[PDB]
Amino acid sequence: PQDLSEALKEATKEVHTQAENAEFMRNFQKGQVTRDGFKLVMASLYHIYVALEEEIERNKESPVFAPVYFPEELHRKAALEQDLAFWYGPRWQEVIPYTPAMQRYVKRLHEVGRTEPELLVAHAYTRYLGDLSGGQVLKKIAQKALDLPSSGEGLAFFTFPNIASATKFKQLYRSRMNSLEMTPAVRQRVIEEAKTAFLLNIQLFEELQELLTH
Amino acid sequence: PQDLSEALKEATKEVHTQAENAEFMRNFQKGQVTRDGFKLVMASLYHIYVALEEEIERNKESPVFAPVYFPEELHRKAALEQDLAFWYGPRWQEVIPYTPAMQRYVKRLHEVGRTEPELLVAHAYTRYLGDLSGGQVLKKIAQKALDLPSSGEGLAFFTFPNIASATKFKQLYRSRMNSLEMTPAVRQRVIEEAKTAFLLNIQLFEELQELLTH
Repeated sequence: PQDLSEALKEATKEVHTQAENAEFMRNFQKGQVTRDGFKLVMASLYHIYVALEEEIERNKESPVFAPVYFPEELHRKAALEQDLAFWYGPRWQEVIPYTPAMQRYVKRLHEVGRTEPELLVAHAYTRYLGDLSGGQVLKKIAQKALDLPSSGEGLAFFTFPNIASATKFKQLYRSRMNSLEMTPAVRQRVIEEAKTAFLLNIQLFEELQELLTH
Repeated sequence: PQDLSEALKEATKEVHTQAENAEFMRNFQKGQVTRDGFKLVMASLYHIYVALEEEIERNKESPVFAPVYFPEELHRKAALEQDLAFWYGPRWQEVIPYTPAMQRYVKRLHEVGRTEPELLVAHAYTRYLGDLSGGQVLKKIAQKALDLPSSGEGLAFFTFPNIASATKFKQLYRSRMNSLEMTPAVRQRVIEEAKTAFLLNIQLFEELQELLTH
């Protein structure tokens, strides 16, 4: 379609479904998720967001990203640090896993951020808008499946404190995306990069499922 | 004594006890704190930390604070935003109270940060080491007293995730504090500012208790 945001949503319909159909996520949706499985996804997210937000801060003033720079509304790193301290303990930094599939995702993020900046919006879109949409249904399933103690920690990642209205914010974000100026060629690569983002998540889900079934 | 860290500890021994004996804090230690009372404490902390961390960022390059600048290890603003969203909802920002006692604390922080930043270390020490030290004790008490739902949020403030050992961190911090260079005059004021910090907290507790019982 004309609007970039509309083009992204349409082009990634297929891959988003594969993400949903992935064995690990199927089990997740079916409410079938274990603490060992959930700890792995949280560890993954920490690594992914550290890299993503590291690159966002690097190109925050570039006209290829500035329009969608919302640091206070979206930053998740601090939230994940808090969560991992709960799931893995005070020494979480020394014990959390950093797998090959997590590394492949992180590696692509730094490449885009350092050599293909104009494609960063594709990864920010995929992660931020997805976690802000499907993230809340998974939040509901997670807590009613994890049987957590009432310690008041472990799920800060699923709450965006600086965003009063999700729908309202997502509309604003869509607008800022459509305001980005790019040659039709660049637009094609941003669309493809978004699909690549889903594929990186899907291969991660495949790997985590493999690690948990031994 | 000779070391700044030891001088501050000895000089504030009196006011610390008063703070511990303030009715509101006394009732908190005894597990006697309501959700409304706790929310007022968190609201207070948010304002105080926003102001403190705002001024720290302003003077982080200056030699009067640089030595004790540990952003990743100690920043609390984000954790408090996460908790307030849980305690007050998506629009916490526009509904949390801002009382005169909270304001007097905030005002003094900006005054110090803008006109005599060489004293900011007194406020950083008081707040950070105070919350880090007793944080674990008060955390368990809060859990038992508030009977939170199992949604994994609401007490992130009580966990400093980027600090594996509170003991080891405080040793390094005290070390950095003693490396601080200052004239004998300024040093006397730093010690005095530490007392003022405690009195600002004591005054805050007296107000919260008054709001809760009239």
